[PDB]
Order: sequence, then structure tokens, then C-alpha cells
Amino acid sequence: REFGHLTRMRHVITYSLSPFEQRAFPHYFTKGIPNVLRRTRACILRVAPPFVVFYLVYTWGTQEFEKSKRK
Amino acid sequence: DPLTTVREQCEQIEKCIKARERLELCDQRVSSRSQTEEDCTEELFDFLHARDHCVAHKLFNSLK
Amino acid sequence: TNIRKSHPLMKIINNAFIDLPAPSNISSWWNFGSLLGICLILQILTGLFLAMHYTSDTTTAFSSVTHICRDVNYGWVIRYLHANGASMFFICLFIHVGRGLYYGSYMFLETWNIGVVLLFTVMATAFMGYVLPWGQMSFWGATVITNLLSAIPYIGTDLVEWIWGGFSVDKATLTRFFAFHFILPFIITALAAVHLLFLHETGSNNPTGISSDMDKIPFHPYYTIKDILGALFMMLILLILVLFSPDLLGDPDNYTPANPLNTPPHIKPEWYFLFAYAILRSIPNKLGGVLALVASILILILMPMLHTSKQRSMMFRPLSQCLFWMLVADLITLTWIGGQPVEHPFIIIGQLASILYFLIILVLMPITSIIENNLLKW
Amino acid sequence: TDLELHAPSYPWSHRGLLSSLDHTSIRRGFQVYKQVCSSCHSMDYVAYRHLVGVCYTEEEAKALAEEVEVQDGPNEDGEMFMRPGKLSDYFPKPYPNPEAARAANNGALPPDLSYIVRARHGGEDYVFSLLTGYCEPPTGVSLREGLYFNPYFPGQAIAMAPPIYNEVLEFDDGTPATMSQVAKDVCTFLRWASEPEHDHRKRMGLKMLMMMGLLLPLVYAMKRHKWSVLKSRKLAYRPPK
Amino acid sequence: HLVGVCYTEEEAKALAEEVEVQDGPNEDGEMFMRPGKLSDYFPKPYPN
Ligand code: HEC
Ligand code: HEM
Ligand code: HEM
Ligand SMILES: Cc1cc(C)c2nc(SCc3c(C)cccc3-n3nnn(C)c3=O)sc2c1
Ligand SMILES: Cc1cc(C)c2nc(SCc3c(C)cccc3-n3nnn(C)c3=O)sc2c1
Repeated sequence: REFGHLTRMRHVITYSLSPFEQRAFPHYFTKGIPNVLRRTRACILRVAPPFVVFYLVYTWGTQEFEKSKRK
Repeated sequence: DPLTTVREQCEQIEKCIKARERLELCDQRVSSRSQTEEDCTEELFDFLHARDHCVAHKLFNSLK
Repeated sequence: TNIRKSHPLMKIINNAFIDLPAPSNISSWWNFGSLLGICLILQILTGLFLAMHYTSDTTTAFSSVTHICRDVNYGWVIRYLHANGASMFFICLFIHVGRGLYYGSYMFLETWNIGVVLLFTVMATAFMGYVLPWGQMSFWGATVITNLLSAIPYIGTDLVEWIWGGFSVDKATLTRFFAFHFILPFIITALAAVHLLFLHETGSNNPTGISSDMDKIPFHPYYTIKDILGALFMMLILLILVLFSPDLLGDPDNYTPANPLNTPPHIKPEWYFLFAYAILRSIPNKLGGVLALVASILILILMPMLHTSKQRSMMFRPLSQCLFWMLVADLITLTWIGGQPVEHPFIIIGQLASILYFLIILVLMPITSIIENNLLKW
Repeated sequence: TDLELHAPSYPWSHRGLLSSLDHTSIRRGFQVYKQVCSSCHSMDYVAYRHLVGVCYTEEEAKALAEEVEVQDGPNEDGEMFMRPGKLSDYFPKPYPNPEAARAANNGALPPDLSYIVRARHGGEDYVFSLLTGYCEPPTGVSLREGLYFNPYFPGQAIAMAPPIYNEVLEFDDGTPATMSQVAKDVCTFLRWASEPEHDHRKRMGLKMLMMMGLLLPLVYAMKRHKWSVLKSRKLAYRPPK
Repeated sequence: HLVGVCYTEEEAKALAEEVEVQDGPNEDGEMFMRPGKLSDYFPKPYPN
């Protein structure tokens, strides 16, 4: 597995620019904010509802250990 | 001497008289029947929690 | 000529780190492999300093640890580097395993099976080291394991009076705990070299699951600079703990010396052993407890043959992603329950969450991947 | 049956991320140790030389430990010499002869105090609520011949009599010696006793944060310089018509 | 060290008995004295 022996490819062209020809920060807080609002809207409904179930079990669990004592 | 000042001023709060109410409401009720295992070491804790939360916020100004 | 390609030593370095083909879309979840290798080197150098001043004798074990924190120069910073560096090792290790499970990296079969061996050997190493300071959790942690280790049916009681030197706890007792704990991190190093030798045969997986030979880039300079940056950001977080809160993750009860006659108010291990402890106390038996503890690490080796989906990673599988974070939120539940006392609410919650850890991996995940195949018409 | 009461949180002057210990309140706290306790409690790990540059001048510190003469080993033409204490001596043990020191205390060994705030769930907030929280029993609790009621102790039955009441001592700089001024100073001392590197670790933590603030935004600039080649490239697919 | 070489275990306790030794400190006493315990080294012959 070295570079000129990996795959076979035809008819694709690549254009690139030098690092000294470029700006470091073209857009940082004018695309950085709406792009993470797209990536957050895609993940939230898969990741958050299991942790809302740990919260409702922690809150009920540490409320039947207090009232077991002192009537 | 600064502690007894602070501890008495904060003993007249809407949580610490509300705890003193149930305390002597039950303090009177233990001593009647002399074959009873009922304590009120519980009832003391509800008052000491409410009171010592307010002592800690005010006491260290008057020291050192 | 090119001396990077013709010298006998420089060839090996060039093929492994400089000219290695790597995918171009590798995330920062792929940073934690070299973070684990930094955490291992740190624990070795710091541990070799503490071993010149430690004494393995149950009358002077607790007193030789207080001596280095008070008398020896820079002993207090090196001791709390070691205790907090071990929490750093176990948090990177749990990120690392969860990565390879979400993106389907277990399909590299020889690389995944050396990894399950490495997970056992670091868990046994960290257990032996927490016995050595010999405070009241090193005591009641050692006895809970070794009366659970007398419930092996035919050779069990033979093995419990071997590790104490023959006996109960004495001067020759912690010479065997110390010698195991010295030797095992150097076997972990040899198993991690073989681990990477088998990965060099295929290269890396990537977040899409799809092969990317048409899109390789060299490892230097693109991932040499990205791995240096993640290592500096990890040395920052570790020193925030050593210099601003060195006792946050530990327990206060280990600052009392070990006393068979006194009594500790609770039994709480370190945070990274608390999930296994909750599975133990849910089995009213002592043979079925040590079995279900060992079967919760050994279930990782069945992940290659339980895979029934047409795709490799979970990026395009939305129902398998709801089950992946139900499993993470179930290991958080078992960590909380393991640090609670054994009364009524925390006894049914603890065993209904030990069942859910095996029901998701063995039953619900292979059935959900078949439903997804059928909704895509394969 | 009976249960927990947890100490509240007091605003100590060392509870900040960069806040030091007051080295005058340590000085007043050593004298409450050396004259109120040390008749019941050991301090096995702290010596007299550990208090040079924290609260006492080396001389002012060698003037103490003259005050106690301590046994040393056998020498020729002797068997048990006695001599004034040096700088290399640890703090003297209270109840001579051990453990069975429970008789002076109704069978309650009094614990060593060199790690006592570090070994309790609550630190010096626990050793302030217990020394100033001694009170009378409530309606009908049990009590033995030599034990007392204290709500900030696990089973409420402590076998220690209240050791500070008012004017128990005279400080040598004119500070009034009420019940709350003392026990504020043997919480500051006994925090220094647990953690004598407290002030040194908080000033190394500032020389680490300021230097990371140089090194870290500038390895990040080297990273963005290399990766801009890949981040700006374009692709075309031109297959034969 | 002499049990099984030139003496039995009895004949060896009874020879350690023959000189009493200077044990350590205890409460209600002093560093007291006591005969030999068979775990004792051979007693030294000059104070220092
Ligand atoms: C003459 C006796 C005596 C004196 C003086 C005394 N104590 Fe105590 N103390 C005890 C005894 C006895 C115990 C063991 C209590 C028990 O087990 O009930 C104790 C226990 C303690 C404990 C541990 C409580 C626990 O949870 O383990 C602290 C803290 C303590 N004392 C603080 C002090 C401080 C601070 C001083 C003085 C500045 C002091 N004591 C002086 C007798 C004393
Ligand atoms: C001390 C322990 C370990 C060390 C030093 C280590 C080191 C590494 C390194 C450097 C990589 C390459 C970079 C990366 O992808 O992060 C890697 C990849 C990998 N490791 Fe580990 N590892 C350890 C433990 C484990 C464990 C416990 C497992 C699984 C049970 C595992 C499974 C894998 C897999 C599957 C890969 C390839 C992932 C991919 O390319 O997608 N390793 N490891
Ligand atoms: C993967 C590597 C290692 C891990 C995870 C690990 C973990 C631990 C842990 C958790 C402790 C208990 C410390 C405490 O909480 O007070 C400890 C103690 C100790 N370890 Fe390690 N260790 C590792 C490697 C080593 C090595 C390689 C050595 C020696 C060559 C070593 C020497 C010691 C010593 C001497 C102690 C003494 C007790 C103390 O200092 O607290 N460790 N180790
Ligand atoms: C700063 C730094 C330096 C070094 C020297 C270094 N070395 C590695 S291990 C490289 C590797 C091998 C040897 C074999 C197969 C795959 C990979 N590999 N491929 N992708 N990634 C993320 C990998 O680690 S990380 C790292 C970080
Ligand atoms: C593979 C494996 C092996 C072992 C041997 C093991 N052991 C545990 S739990 C041990 C424990 C107890 C029960 C109580 C107090 C403290 C500790 N303890 N001992 N060391 N450390 C870091 C601790 O937290 S899971 C686990 C997993």
C-alpha cells in the first residue's frame, strides 16, 4: 500500500491554491455560526431523548431515598 | 459573642419559626406517655438546617 | 539518493509515520489513539519515580506515601500527576472503544481482538495500584475482590492464599501486588505495537464507512500537526486538575490508614470501576456475579458476528443511533447506582439496567439492522 | 433510624481559584493547637522545621521546642538521656503509651489530626460546624455516662467534651478570643497541616495558564496554514461525450 | 538458626532462656526485661 498503487481513476481534475496566496480567516463568525446551527439541528433528536430519561430517573430515584426516613 | 448575636437575629425567619412550630408541637407530645420510643432528633435537624444556612452567609464579616 | 527511502532505520519510520496514506476526512474522534499512547508513557515515567521511595510493608506503606508528599522535593506534584493521569487514561479509553463501535471499526478482526485483550490488562493494572497506598479503601477493596475470588469452584481457595504471600495481610503481602503492578504496563506496551502492526495492513476506516483509496493524503504534515495540537489541549486539562483541584476525583476515606478493627461508612471504588460494581451487586450469588462481570467486557468480541446490516458505519442509519445513545445513557445509570447504598429504589433500578445492557447488544441491535435493510430494499 | 446533617458552606478567604491562605490566622491557630488540644490529639507528620517561613521566624521557632524535653536513645555511661527538643523533632504525642489511651476517654481513641480535614466529607466546613454546634439533647434521646449530644456527628453521640467555650486563651497580638474567633484559626491551621503545598500549587497554576495562552493559539495557526490547501480545492468530472 | 543443625527446638528455647533481654516500651511500665524468645539474635558484648 503505497501511493501509486492504490486504485484506478479516470477523467477527474483538481484545482488548488498556495497557502501563501490565501487569507487565514475569510469567514469565521458569518458562516461558522449558521453552519453549526445546521449540524446541531440534524443530531439533537437522536442524541438528547436518552439523556432526558436519565434525568427523570435520577430525580425520582433521589426522592424515594429521602422520604424513606422521616415521615 | 459575635455568634450569639448572629444566631439570634436569624432565628426569626419565615423558615425557622415555621420549624419551631412543629418542634414544640411534638415536644409536648412525647413526654406524656412514658413507654414510647419516639424521639424528635429529626425535628431538631429541620430547624438547624434552616438556621445554619443563614449564619454562614453573615458570620465571617464580624470576625478577625 | 533519497536517504529517507534507502537507510535501514529511516525506511521503517518513513513507511509508518511520514509517507503513510491516510483518509482525508478523518475527524477528531480519531485523535484519541495517540492520546492513549501519551497517557501510557506519562504513567510509566511518573511511576518509576514513585517506586524509588515507596515501601511495600503493611506497617510502613501509608507512611511512605505521606513522606513523598511532604519531604521529597517535587513529590507532591508527581504523586498527584499519577493519580489524575490514571483518570485521564480511562476517559480516553472509553472514547476510543465507543468510536470503533459506532463507526464499525471492529471489522478489522485482528485489530479488534488485540484491543479486547488490552482492555483487560489495563483494568487489572489499575486495581493493583490502588491497593498499594493501604488506606481504608485499599483494604476493603482488596477483600471484596478476593472473597469473590474464592467462589471459583475447584481452584478458587488455592489462588486467594497465594496473592497475600500465603496469609492474611503482612509485610510480604504487598510485594506480590507491587510486582504485578510493576510488570503489566510493559506488556501493555508490547501488545500495542502488535495492535498497530495489524492496522498497517489495511489503513484506517473513516466516518462514512466507504473505502477511500481514491482520496488519500500523506500523514505528514496533515496529521502530525493535528495530533500535536490535541496532545497540548490534553496536557492543559490534566494540569487544571493537578494544580487547581487535585482531590476532586478521589475519596476522602483513603486518607485514613487501614484498620480491620475500625469501620468505613461506605464502600465506593474509583469512578471508572463503578459500572462493573453495580452489575455484581445485582446478582444474589457469588459464582453468577463474577461470571456476569467478566461477560460484560467479553461481549465486545461478539460484535463482528452480530453485524447484520448492509452498511459499515452508523452515519446513515438513524434507528441504530437511537440505540447507541440508549446504551451510553445506560452506562451513566450504572455508574450512579454503583456509588449509592443498597436500599429500595437503588436495588430495582440497578438490576433493570443490568438487563438492558445485555438486551441492547445481543438482541435489539441485530434486529434493528434487519428492519433498516428491508426499508431500503437491501 | 437517625440520619445525616451536612455542614453549610462558609466563605473562607482561601476558597478562590487563586486565593492564598492568611498567614496570620495560621499563626494564631498553632497556639490553639499547642494549648487546647495536644493533650488529647497527635500530629505525627508535622515537625517544628515545617513552620519556618509559613508563620514563625526560624529563631522564634527554635525558641519553641525548648519548652518540651523529650527522650532520646541510649548512650554510653547512660541509658535514657533527656534533652531539649531540636528543630528536627515532630510534635509530641498527647497520651503517652498507646491506643489503650481509651481509658482517659471512655474508650474512644481521639484521632490523629494531621490529615483530619482532608479525610472528612466536608473539610474545614465540618470541623467548624462541630466545634460550634454543641447543644442539648432533644425530647428523649439516650445518653451514656461520658458522652454528649452533637448534631454534626453521625450517630449524634460524641465522646469529646466541648473543648472551647469563651476566653480559653490569650492571643499575643491583642485579638479578642471569643468562641468564633478561635475555631476559625484551628480551621486555617489544620488546612495548612493537611495541604502544605496549597499556596505553591496555585501560583504554578497561573504560570501554566499564561504560558499555554502563548503556545496554544499559535500551533493552531500552523495547523490552519497547512490545511488551507485542502480546504479550498475544486473538483471537475469531464467524461467523454 | 541452630534448629536442625546442631540442636533440636527444645534444647534451643532452653538455651535462649539462659540470658534475659531488654524489650521495648509499654503502658503501665517502662522498657521492661524478659528472657529470650528464640527469635533473638546473639546478645551483643559492649554498650556502644
Ligand atoms: C480532653 C479531650 C479532648 C480535647 C481537649 C479535644 N478533643 Fe477532639 N476528640 C476527643 C475524643 C475522645 C474524640 C473521639 C470522639 C469519639 O469517637 O466519639 C475526639 C474527636 C475529634 C474529631 C473527629 C470527629 C470525627 O468525626 O471523627 C475532631 C475533628 C476533633 N476531635 C477536634 C478537636 C479540636 C479542633 C480540638 C481542640 C482545639 C479538640 N478536638 C480537643 C477528645 C478531645
Ligand atoms: C493502551 C491501549 C490502546 C492504544 C495505545 C491504542 C492505540 C491506537 C492507535 C494509535 C490507533 C490509530 C489511530 C486511531 O484511530 O485513533 C488505534 C486504532 C484502533 N484501535 Fe486502539 N489502542 C488501544 C486500545 C484499544 C482498544 C481497547 C480497542 C477496542 C476494543 C482498540 C481498537 C482499535 C481499532 C478498531 C482501531 C482502528 C480504528 C479505525 O481506524 O477506525 N484499541 N489504536
Ligand atoms: C498503565 C499504567 C498505570 C496505571 C493505570 C497506574 C495506576 C495507579 C493507581 C490508580 C495508583 C493509586 C494511586 C493513588 O490513588 O494514590 C498507583 C500507584 C502506584 N503506582 Fe501506578 N499505574 C500505572 C503504572 C505504573 C508503573 C509502570 C509503575 C512503576 C514502575 C507504577 C508505580 C506505582 C507506585 C509505586 C504506586 C505507589 C502508591 C502511590 O504512589 O500512590 N505505576 N498506580
Ligand atoms: C504527534 C504524533 C506522532 C506520531 C509518530 C504518531 N503516530 C501515530 S500512529 C500512525 C499509524 C500507524 C503507525 C499504522 C497505521 C495507522 C496509523 N494511523 N493512521 N491514521 N491515524 C490517525 C493513525 O494513527 S499517531 C501520531 C501522532
Ligand atoms: C477486569 C477487572 C479486574 C478487577 C480486579 C476489577 N476490580 C473492580 S472493583 C475494585 C474495588 C472495590 C470492589 C472496592 C473499592 C475499591 C476498588 N478498587 N480497586 N482498585 N480501584 C482502582 C478501585 O476502585 S472492577 C474490575 C475489573
